[PDB]
Amino acid sequence: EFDAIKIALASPDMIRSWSFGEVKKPETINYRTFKPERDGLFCARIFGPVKDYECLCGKYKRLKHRGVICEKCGVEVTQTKVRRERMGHIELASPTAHIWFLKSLPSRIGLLLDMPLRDIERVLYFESYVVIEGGMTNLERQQILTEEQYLDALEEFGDEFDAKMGAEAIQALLKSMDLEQECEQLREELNETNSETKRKKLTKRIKLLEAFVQSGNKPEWMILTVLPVLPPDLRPLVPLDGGRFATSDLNDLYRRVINRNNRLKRLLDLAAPDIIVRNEKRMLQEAVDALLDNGRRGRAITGSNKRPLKSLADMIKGKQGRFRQNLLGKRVDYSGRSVITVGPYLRLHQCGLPKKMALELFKPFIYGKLELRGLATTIKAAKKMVEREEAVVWDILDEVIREHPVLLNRAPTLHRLGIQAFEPVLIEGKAIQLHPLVCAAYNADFDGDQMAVHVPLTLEAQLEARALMMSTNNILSPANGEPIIVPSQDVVLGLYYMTRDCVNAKGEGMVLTGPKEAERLYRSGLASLHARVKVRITEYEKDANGELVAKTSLKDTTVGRAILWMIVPKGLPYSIVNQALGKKAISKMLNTCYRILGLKPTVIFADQIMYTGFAYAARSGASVGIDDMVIPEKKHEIISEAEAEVAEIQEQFQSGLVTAGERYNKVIDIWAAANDRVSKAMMDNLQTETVINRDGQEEKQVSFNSIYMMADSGARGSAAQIRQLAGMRGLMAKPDGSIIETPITANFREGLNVLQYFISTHGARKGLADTALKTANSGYLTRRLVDVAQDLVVTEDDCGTHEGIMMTPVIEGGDVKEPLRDRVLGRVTAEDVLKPGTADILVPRNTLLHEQWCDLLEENSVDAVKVRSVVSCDTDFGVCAHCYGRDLARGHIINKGEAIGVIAAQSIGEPGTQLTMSSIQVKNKGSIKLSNVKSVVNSSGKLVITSRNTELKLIDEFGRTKESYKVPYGAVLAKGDGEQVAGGETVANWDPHTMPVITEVSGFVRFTDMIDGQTITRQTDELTGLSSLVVLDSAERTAGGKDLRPALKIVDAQGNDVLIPGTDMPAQYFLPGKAIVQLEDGVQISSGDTLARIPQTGGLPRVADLFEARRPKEPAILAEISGIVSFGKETKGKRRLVITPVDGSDPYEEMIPKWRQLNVFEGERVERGDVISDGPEAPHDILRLRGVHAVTRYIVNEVQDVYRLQGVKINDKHIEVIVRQMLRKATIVNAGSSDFLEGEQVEYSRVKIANRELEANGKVGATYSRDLLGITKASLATESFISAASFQETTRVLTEAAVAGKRDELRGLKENVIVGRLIPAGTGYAYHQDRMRRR
Amino acid sequence: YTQSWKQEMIADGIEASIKGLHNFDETKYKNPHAYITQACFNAFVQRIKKERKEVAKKYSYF
Amino acid sequence: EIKELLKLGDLPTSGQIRLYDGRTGEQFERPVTVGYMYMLKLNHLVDDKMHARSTGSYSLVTQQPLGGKAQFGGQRFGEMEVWALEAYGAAYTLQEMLTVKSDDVNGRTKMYKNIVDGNHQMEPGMPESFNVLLKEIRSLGINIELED
Amino acid sequence: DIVLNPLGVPSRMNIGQILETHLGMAAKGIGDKINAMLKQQQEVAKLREF
Amino acid sequence: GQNMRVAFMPWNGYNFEDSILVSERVVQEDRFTTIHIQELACVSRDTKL
DNA sequence: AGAGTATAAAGATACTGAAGCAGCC
DNA sequence: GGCTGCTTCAGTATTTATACTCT
Ligand SMILES: [Mg+2]
Ligand SMILES: [Zn+2]
Ligand SMILES: [Zn+2]
Repeated sequence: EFDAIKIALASPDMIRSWSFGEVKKPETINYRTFKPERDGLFCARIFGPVKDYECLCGKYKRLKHRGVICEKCGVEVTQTKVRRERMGHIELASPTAHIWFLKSLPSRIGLLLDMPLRDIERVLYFESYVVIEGGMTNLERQQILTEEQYLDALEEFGDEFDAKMGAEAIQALLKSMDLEQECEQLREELNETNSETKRKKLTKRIKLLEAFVQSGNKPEWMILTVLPVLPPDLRPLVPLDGGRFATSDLNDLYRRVINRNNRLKRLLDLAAPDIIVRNEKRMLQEAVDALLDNGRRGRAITGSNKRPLKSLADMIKGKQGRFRQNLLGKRVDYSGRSVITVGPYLRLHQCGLPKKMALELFKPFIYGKLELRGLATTIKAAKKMVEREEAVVWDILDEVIREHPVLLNRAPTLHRLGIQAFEPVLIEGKAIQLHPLVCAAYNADFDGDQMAVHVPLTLEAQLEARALMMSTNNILSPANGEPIIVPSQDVVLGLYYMTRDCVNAKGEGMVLTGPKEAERLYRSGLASLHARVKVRITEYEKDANGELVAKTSLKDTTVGRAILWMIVPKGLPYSIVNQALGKKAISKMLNTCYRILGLKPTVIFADQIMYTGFAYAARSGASVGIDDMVIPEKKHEIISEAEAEVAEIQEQFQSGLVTAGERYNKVIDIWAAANDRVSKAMMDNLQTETVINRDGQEEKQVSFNSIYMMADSGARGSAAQIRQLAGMRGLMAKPDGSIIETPITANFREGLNVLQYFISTHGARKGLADTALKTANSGYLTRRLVDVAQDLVVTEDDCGTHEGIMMTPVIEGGDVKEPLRDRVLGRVTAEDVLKPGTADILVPRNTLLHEQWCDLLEENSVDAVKVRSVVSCDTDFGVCAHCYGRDLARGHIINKGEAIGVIAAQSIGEPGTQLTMSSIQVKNKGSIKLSNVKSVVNSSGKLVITSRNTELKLIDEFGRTKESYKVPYGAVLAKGDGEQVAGGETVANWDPHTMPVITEVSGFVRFTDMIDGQTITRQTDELTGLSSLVVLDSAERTAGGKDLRPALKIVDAQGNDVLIPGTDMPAQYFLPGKAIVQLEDGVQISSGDTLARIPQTGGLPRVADLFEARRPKEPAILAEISGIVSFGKETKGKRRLVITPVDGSDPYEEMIPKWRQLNVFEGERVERGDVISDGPEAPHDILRLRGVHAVTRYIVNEVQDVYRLQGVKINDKHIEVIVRQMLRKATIVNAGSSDFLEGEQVEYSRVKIANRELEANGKVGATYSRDLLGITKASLATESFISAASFQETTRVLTEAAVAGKRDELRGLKENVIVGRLIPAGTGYAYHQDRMRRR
Repeated sequence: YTQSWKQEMIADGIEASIKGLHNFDETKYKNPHAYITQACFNAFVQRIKKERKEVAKKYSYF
Repeated sequence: EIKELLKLGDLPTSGQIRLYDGRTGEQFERPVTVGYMYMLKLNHLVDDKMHARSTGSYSLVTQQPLGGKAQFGGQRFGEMEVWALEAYGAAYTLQEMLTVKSDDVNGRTKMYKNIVDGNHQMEPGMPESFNVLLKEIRSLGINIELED
Repeated sequence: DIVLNPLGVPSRMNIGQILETHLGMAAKGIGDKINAMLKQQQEVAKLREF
Repeated sequence: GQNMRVAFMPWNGYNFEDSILVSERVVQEDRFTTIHIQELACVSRDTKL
């Protein structure tokens, strides 16, 4: 139907044209007849008839009198539906201001009148004047006048010159401001402008002025003179939704306004002292303000209970405006709610549905079928029939249910798998049955959780629920392709007790001619379940061209595995069973089944697994007694020795032999030691209590203690829990975060006495509060996430590019953190990859890397691959399929249209509630590599490296890196490059407690420029004695030698500056303060002794701030460009540093705080992006200097780091797409042959297509720089206003859009929902393609 | 009771006293303090009546 | 003392005894634990929870179905549910879950008729709370409207 | 009467509910030791002693 | 509440996550039944007419 | 609906951001 | 005069005691 929404400002004439008549009187209802007043807030004559086709007199009642108007009241006879949409309007006497346009921060008035806001505020509230038309006197067009000054200047100059105060003054001011001339003058002044500050102010002002002059607006329209009033049935006198009655408080406000307005008019018939007329105008302004947007002015007014009444604007802000309460999430019909239960007899694609509820929900369908079969005539007949629940309605019901899916949902819908479809079966109860495998997607326990049931209606919704959201289509968590149908905790215990092996059991050693024989032997009780036996089996396989060849053999298994093998489908290896089948084992079994066979066999086999596991878990009889918690009989010995040892340390400290912190840490360490000792003893005792004979003497195997079986199987628990059950339970924390000395030397099988229970209580309550506030924060985080992306739809197939990231396995320095197989598992590579046989490709350039190529590259020892990505995709308004990769929910490329942004947001946000709140001793064997090396062989035979970009990369024998390590400026390598190394021995070690500054030449040194009193100090070493004259810092020196810093021009025994080898500039360095030169002067130097000595969160908040791109506290300064360094004027507020190129002009002469410890000295030569200081990083600089891939790899790395310590597993595509949406604004610097301006931001796609269009011809495009915006900022600073208005602070975004007069074609999702259309995501994508292609 | 009524009462009383100062006897009764007090008092109580009855209207409709 | 008391009876000091199945009568290996525990009953009785709704009472300001069980109220189809139902390509169910089944007044009446008449189909229209939002902004000095 | 689940214990480390369950049975054991002693008649001195 | 005889063991999954399985010597002996008392009131007001 | 009226001094969030504003080399 | 560190503010997670006399 309709195109884009358009918004603008409202001229008074428009308000008049909307209205139907001027509201005039402040009263509402006759109080006895409940009829509207004559011209009150509700008069039928303005809006319409209170009831249908009537008047208050009672002369028209029916359609006989349709259309004509009454006589006395004259109200037009029509429907009542029109009383819902007809506006009115107050006519104000004294004009009034629009509090949005004045306290919006900024003030679309305050920056157009150029005056600080206090002045316009004091003028509007009648406390000073303003000089309109300063004229032929000493008064200025924007000058304010205190009443004294006004009186005086009237004495001297009571001439025609104008001077007023109040809204009409500002009105005339705005009325008297030409715009084109003002704009030209500001263009000129900005061209002449020199400072940056005033430049920014002027450009903001010129942007706003251009915004006005272009759109059809006018400044005085900010000042209200005619106020439109809200139709009555949108704020009825009392809303009356049963129960309590509400107020609909708008009425109140409106009344007051009219009231005061009326009063004002009457004073214009009394000619009052203008002080009183002024006070009344002030009151009127205040009232209109409090009506439009209360609280924005100083104090909000409260009706009663001190609760500030809800102004008009507060019907749009907050969690409760139309946006976050009634346009996005609304309540729905045809729905129900209940508690949930199990029913482990269900298949996977069905759920229970109590008969009562099902009868209530499908009612209209039932009426339809009845009136079709003719079992009734009128609707009420059918209703009574249904009401008497006659025996015919049940067959009709279980008929209509047949294939009518329902949608089940849980309360916090974290990720995509919190709402799923089913086909219900009727149940005699009041609770919902739920398949026990699906209670993981829902994260639904059975402590009394509740669920909601919805019912699709049309054909399309049924087809979609059946083909998309069915429970048998979603087995792969779209975050990471791991299966989500893992049998959780009882099926695991069953399957683990089944497939095991007792040492010597009944019916062992026989030989069986198939599985069925083993089954029979079990049921018959002749042979135990886990007893070693040799049975024939057959295995099919699909090694052929999708064909299964069979092959049989005589394997050695136990009875249980034989029985189980009957379940496994056709094409699996029997080795998948022979093991003892923990939990991860069977998850991998399901995964292999999926990869090899398909989908339907996978779900079938999972169902059968569930059946069998439950069955044999029951058959087990696996209770948990009190003797399943065994205590090592030496626990008291460990504890006795620990407590006897601690007393020695205690008396040692008390007798004055050590400090208290040392004693404390020592006690902590001995307690940690005793704890780990006793935990080890207990676990090893419990795991093999088996001592059992086998036709011989005895033997041991993995025990059968039920607690152990629950632990190792992965059924329920970790060894920490068992440690707390049997051994002592750790040391508990303190409110602060410290740790108490004595730990809790008891467990949950002995009795914690009082104090220990107290301390544990502390810790527990801390945890609980953490959980509450953690859900709180994570909700907000995921909201911001889904809002910033919210619109990325895969709208291509190949963006046509050859870029990407060099995906490489991550290594933290020791162990590897992730093999390359995962990082590129299912992601289209950019260019063909070469074997380590260079010029021998291994896979083509543009192929989708599924598991085959993964293993292929795995064995060939491939190291890194340039893979495509989304950050560098080449699409306008969307991303191409190939740049994305694989759907991660289906084993194939992502289709064209899926809304990847939302799934990415949800995947990154869901786990949020699970978060919290030297030398190189290489251990492996392989080749060594160095990186960014400059070094020298020392006087002690070794090679010391003397750079800061240095890094070791330890390769294996093959050519893939396995270790990496950082070596600072001046670390003595034990070995050179290329040499193998063993485990245990170091390769380099330096002094961290100083700064080795050895020179890299041969020559001599002196005590030159080192003079006491002004530059240095005499210092006799207080530990060895040799004269070690330190230079005190220039701030601690005298004022004369503060800038006069000492230097040691390095020379030889002749005095000639010893050239650095090849360099025409010897090491003439300004040794800073705290540079002790213990060695004497004039002594020859060799490499191997320094020239001077200078002695020396991770929770969810981290993810938040990394996504918002908060800037750290003490960033690390980078190198804009190459050259050398120099120091100059000391502390013009802060110290100064200048940097020069090797060929270019030096642009960088910047301030640096004194405390900053430099990292690059003077003569050194650096490059763009090199590091100059130390500390946390700032991502904006990373982007602008190192490029785009640098920052994306940065973010990916740190966020995966935070999500990796907590076992969570998130694919990378999602953080990549979040980043891609973060950096979207480009700031131009040079127009080229284009038209854009200098400081204004642009949508990167827009400037890109502008370049594409100019460069279609020979003209030159623009030059820009991209910038990084936090999610909270790029969201608000978007293309549409409805999108941003739906997000936080609707006031500011809305008023700015209104000023500019925006326009919104709703090319998106969160805005095409408000309107309520087919979003362009699923089928809606095709529909929108066609509809847009209409034009 | 409330700042939402009190301001209306004060504005009403001020308009009433301004209108009514038209009739002040100058030759007798040399104190106008009580005069203006009485005027604003009467306007106050009238306003309080009107407001309370409008509230009662809301109830009686409920 | 627990074991001493168990012995004063006659039961096994282990506290676990052998059971049998009732469906098959074949002993459970691995002796299980039976005893006497003091069970309660908490007053979240299911019949207080179970609740459904075909069609009931709408509000006047915005004609969305009411909320709660005291009233014949529908269910809360919040934001997160819309995000999730949007992650699938589910574009029609999301439509009808906020135009016909909730607010579009003409649409939902035509829906009732077409459901009684054995014709599963909908005519979308345009919601009502949206028009409320328009008349509420336009009641400020903000001319907000729609183009062609 | 009721069939609980053992898996609920080892993680949610509430050993009490199991340990209680032992004592409970023991107590009921002394009930059925009187009920039998008392249903079929028996002089009061024996019940006193027991 | 009532003290019952209880056995700790899985049973065909009808006590899967935390569900409970209950015999019919408990729904029959009616030892977990309760009584509920809803009060209703009607009043004779006095309006116009 | 209106209008004349005469003592009186009567309050424990927490965190982040951006413009404003005094001051300095 | 421009540059800079505080500084202030904006943003986010039912139920109200009393004319008088006309006219
Ligand atoms: Mg629960
Ligand atoms: Zn009439
Ligand atoms: Zn692409």
